[PDB]
Amino acid sequence: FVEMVDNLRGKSGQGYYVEMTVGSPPQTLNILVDTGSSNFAVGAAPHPFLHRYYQRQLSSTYRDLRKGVYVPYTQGKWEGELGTDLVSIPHGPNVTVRANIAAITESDKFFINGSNWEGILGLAYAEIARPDDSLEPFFDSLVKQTHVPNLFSLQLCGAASVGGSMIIGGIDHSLYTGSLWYTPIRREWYYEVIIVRVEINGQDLKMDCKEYNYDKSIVDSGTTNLRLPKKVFEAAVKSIKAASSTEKFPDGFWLGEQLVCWQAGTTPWNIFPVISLYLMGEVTNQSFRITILPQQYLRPVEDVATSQDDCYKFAISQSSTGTVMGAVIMEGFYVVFDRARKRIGFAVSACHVHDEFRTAAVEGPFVTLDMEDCGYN
Ligand SMILES: CC[C@@H](CC(=O)N[C@H]1[C@@H]2C[C@H]3C[C@@H](C2)C[C@@H]1C3)n1c(N)nc2cc(Cl)ccc21
Repeated sequence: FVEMVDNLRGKSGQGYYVEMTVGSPPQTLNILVDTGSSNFAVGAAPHPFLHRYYQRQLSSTYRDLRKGVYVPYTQGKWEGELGTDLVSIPHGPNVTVRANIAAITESDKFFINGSNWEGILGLAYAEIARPDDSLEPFFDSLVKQTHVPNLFSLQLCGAASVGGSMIIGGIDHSLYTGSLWYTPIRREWYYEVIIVRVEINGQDLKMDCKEYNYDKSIVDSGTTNLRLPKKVFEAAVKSIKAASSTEKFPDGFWLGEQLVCWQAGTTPWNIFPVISLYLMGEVTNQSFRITILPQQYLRPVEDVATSQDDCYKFAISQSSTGTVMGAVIMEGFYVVFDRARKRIGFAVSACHVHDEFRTAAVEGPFVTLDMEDCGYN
């Protein structure tokens, strides 16, 4: 799969994109890779932030579905016109497929000024496809129309400039070390999984595990942060806050309302606790755990714009939508979306940012009881 290694690019906090082509002759676009949604959507109009956009008039293979889509979210929205056309992935499997494309024709606070992507490849399941589940997601089309196996994997590196690999239809063994550990995909809408235990340094957190998955826990390359339900956010920060009593910070920092700086090059990582999530294992009463570092949840901020030094954002934040395992979790690990076997595998990434003393890890097996009681009904 060396065709596919390092085919992801991007910029810090603007997401990871892959090169894709649409229509005949092919139009090249950068497309944000997103495991948190299920539409293939693309700029179709000359919005001033876009570098390029889908021009259906040039495509002899485009077919109008005569149907509009409206997708609103907390702050903004995208809207578009549905269609199908021929899609391929240059640094992907050497194949072409007829897929659905939403031609984005109006949006608010969707595109990122200064980014180099022009659309979004929602890699998740039909059940959260918009406007409804009859709109076949890109990846279903791909598997259905070719001999590509039903799974992909992400190695997200990140470092302004980021890179990674999306392996379509397989696993590249050089992208990780140690062994893959798999957690079940609870239902096929988002990539839903169940967290069964949470430890900060080692001190578990002693919460009804159900809090950890309220009302869901997902895996999302479209989110930067590790996001925790309100209640789990408290006990974690309060416990992280205790772990790092070699220093004192304003309450606003923990809230992701203000950032924090140290003389250019003098951050003490050791004051900061490792974080462990245990995930439901493949077997009754069996879990494993993933461990991330401060280097994962304290992220550099580019904008030393009215500052000089090394300022970091607390990259763990609260949620009314459940746990989101975003880039903060994913950049530690190689992640296999084993769609065919309804499961997600994690392994220590070969690219991840390690230091001298501590290392991101994936360990098992452990014994955890009542794991099914951790899901939401
Ligand atoms: C469910 C979690 C959220 C997180 C999120 O809001 N991501 C942002 C981010 C920046 C823009 C482009 C892309 C990644 C989706 C969305 C807007 N999310 C994801 N993963 N894909 C989304 C698509 C939409 Cl229309 C709204 C929220 C989305």
